[PDB]
Amino acid sequence: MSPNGNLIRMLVLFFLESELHEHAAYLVDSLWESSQELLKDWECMTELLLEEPVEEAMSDRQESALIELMVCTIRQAAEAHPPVGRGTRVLTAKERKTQIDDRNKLTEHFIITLPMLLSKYSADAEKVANLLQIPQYFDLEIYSTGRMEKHLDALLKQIKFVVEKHVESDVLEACSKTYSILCSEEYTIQNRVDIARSQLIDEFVDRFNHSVEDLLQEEADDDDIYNVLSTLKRLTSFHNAHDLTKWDLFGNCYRLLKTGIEHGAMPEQIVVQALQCSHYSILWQLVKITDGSPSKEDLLVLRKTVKSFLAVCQQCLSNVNTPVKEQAFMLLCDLLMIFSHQLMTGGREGLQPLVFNPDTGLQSELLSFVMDHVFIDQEANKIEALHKRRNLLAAFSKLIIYDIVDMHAAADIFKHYMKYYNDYGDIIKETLSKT
Ligand SMILES: Cc1c(C(=O)NCC2CCC2)cnn1C
Repeated sequence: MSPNGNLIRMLVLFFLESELHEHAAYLVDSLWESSQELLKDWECMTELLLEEPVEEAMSDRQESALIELMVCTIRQAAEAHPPVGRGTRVLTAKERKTQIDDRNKLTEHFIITLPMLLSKYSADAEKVANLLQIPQYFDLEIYSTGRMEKHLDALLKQIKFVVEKHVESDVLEACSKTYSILCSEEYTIQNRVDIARSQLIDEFVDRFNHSVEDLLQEEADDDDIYNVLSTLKRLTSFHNAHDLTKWDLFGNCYRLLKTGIEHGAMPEQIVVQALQCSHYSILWQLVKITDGSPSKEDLLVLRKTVKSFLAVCQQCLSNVNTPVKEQAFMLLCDLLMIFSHQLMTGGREGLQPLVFNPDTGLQSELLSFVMDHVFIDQEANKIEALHKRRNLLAAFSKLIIYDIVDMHAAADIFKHYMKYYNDYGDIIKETLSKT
């Protein structure tokens, strides 16, 4: 009770203090067979996290590590298998019984305590993002079963406060996914969550629209910039998993971008976010048009939107800020692949009016960016910046394979940059073998 308290407090200390386990997930997994009883004492953990001390308090770093370990135990209990990259998966009657009982315990416990955890740690971006990994493991039918409506209201309150207080992409994405899970995965609670979600979106679209209007009518203030960026960030996060097309966000993103090209003075993050949001609008417009039975004018309206946006992304390759170029480049390489002839697979030849062939100018600009921003002369930031350039090339590779860009001009560039491997590689290879 307080015994298990010491053992957990020390488990959190051994984790942080030794570099004998890099990953909380792997520490939890390794101890799982020997210490399941302890590692599922969630009452003990939430008590450590929520109580005020008598003596000796927990540090921010140990609080963070307990939350990260707690969430790892919640996963392992619910999935009843080792974590990704310790796998090898057929449960006994008693493992299956233990899994169901564990899912019941952690659901009842965290429906009650997760709102309290979010309240207390509301301002800490890393902690909140970790805590919001918990609902995915809930047996959500229990929100009805337990007359537990009061606690669903409480989580929704706390997600609203979190979304309202934060702009970090991890927090916002955690919030987006938590609404997604609450809605479409039990009818009983669907209607209540939909109401809270659309009210949250409503308040954010209003503040966004008023801020767009402020920024563009305006001399332009650092307040004007913050208001546009901050609200657009929230809406961009949600627009991936939530269909926000009912709110015409593409229209205002389009003005922000047109303004940024014309007068060349739109802050980089507003352009990047505006590009992402516009993209998510278009992808959702496309899904409604596939699944529907769309008319001629339906198709020709989505086309005008998509051609106007392809134009914007092209112009944005010329933006001074490389984060804009990369965003514009990534979207060009997605959209040119989606609105390719592929779109007329699975008996969907109705969509022909939506098909796009990039002109010469665009193909050449998509070649330039590869030469200038994938293949560059010159810690942790650099393994990350390299995986990105890999993804940019890989995205662009797909266009080459299906002849959407000039596949010869592309390989000419791959020649140029591989030369030293094709000129000296064998000699370098065998040299390095004998050392
Ligand atoms: C097999 C190989 C070579 C090679 O055969 N080099 C000779 C050619 C350069 C002009 C003639 C270089 N890189 N790798 C991988």
